[PDB]
Amino acid sequence: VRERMTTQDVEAITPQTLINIRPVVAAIKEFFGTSQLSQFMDQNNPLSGL
Amino acid sequence: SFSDPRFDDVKAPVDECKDKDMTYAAPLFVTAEFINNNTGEIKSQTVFM
Amino acid sequence: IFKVGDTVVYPHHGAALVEAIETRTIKGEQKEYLVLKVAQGDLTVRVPAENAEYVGVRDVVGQEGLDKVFQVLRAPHTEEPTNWSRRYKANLEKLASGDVNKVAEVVRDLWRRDQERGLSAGEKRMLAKARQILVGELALAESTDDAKAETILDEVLAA
Ligand SMILES: C/C(=C\[C@H](C)CCCCC(=O)O)[C@@H]1O[C@@H]2C=C[C@@H]1OC(=O)\C=C/C=C\C=C\[C@H]1O[C@@H]3C[C@H]1O[C@@H](/C=C/C[C@H]1O[C@H](C[C@H](O)[C@H]1C)[C@@H](O)[C@@H](O)/C=C/CC/C=C/C2)[C@@H]3C
Repeated sequence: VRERMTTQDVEAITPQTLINIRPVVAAIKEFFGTSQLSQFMDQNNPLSGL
Repeated sequence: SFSDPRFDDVKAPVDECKDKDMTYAAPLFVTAEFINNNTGEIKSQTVFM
Repeated sequence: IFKVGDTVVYPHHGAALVEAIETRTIKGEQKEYLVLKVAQGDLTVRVPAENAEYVGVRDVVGQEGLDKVFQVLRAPHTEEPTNWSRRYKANLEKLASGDVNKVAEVVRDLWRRDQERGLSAGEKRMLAKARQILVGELALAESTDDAKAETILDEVLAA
C-alpha cells in the first residue's frame, strides 16, 4: 500500500484499488499447512485427542 | 484507515467440508477508509479481506 | 446548489447519488459535508461543499452536450503516427483527464480501429472500460438503460 500510494494518481484511487489481500491469505494458508505448530489430530482413542 | 471487522456464516458445514476436502472457512469483511488530506474526502468501502 | 437526489456525476468514479448533508466538523467549523455514494464499487464519499468545484464535481449533462458528443462522433478524420505506444500514451492521458467529448473521441477512434484491423488485449480492455463509463454517463443523462444507450451508440457509431 505504501508503495502504490505514490505511483498511483490521486483523484482516481480507492481502497478497492489500494488493497492486495493475497499476501495475507498466503500467510494464513502458509501457517495452517506446513508449520511446526499445525499438526494432524492424533486420534486413535478419545484420550489421545484430548 | 481500518475499522470494524465482521464475519459471515461459514460457506459449507463440517461434514460436507470433510467429505469434499474443502477447508472450514468464513469470510472477513473490513470497512477500509481512504482520506485525502489536500482536498478532503473519505472513501469508505467494505473490503473483502 | 445541491439537493437530495441529484444524480451528480463524480469525475472519475462515474455518476453518483447524494443522500444528505453531514454537518460534521474539523476545528469547530461544521462544514457542509455532502454524503455522495456511488453505485459502481458501493463506496460512499463525503466531500465538503466548498471545494467541490476544486475537486471537480459536475452536474449531469443535457441535450446540448449530447449533440456535442454526437458531433464529436460520426466525424472520421484523425492522424496519429504508427508508433502505437504514443497512441496508447495519448489515450491513457485522455482517460486520466476525464472529459466526455474526449472520451467519445477515443472510443470512436478505437471503434474505427478494431472495426478495421484488430486490437490487442489491453487495447480492447481500454476501449471496453472507456465505452462502459461513457454508456453509464449517457444512460444517466438520457434517463434510460444500458442496452438502450448501447443501441443508441451502435446507431450513432458511424452508422
Ligand atoms: C518433534 C516434534 C513433533 C513430532 C513429529 C511428534 C512428537 C515427538 C515426541 C514423541 O516422540 O512423542 C515437535 O513438535 C512441535 C514442533 C517441533 C517438533 O516438530 C518437528 O520438527 C517434526 C514435525 C512437525 C509437523 C508435521 C506435520 C505433519 O507430518 C504428518 C502430518 C502432520 O503431523 C505429523 C503428525 C503429528 C502428531 C504426532 O503426535 C504424537 C504421536 C505421533 O508421533 C504423531 C501422530 C503424540 O505424541 C502427540 O500427542 C504429541 C505431539 C507433540 C506436540 C507438538 C510439539 C512441538 C505427521 C507425521
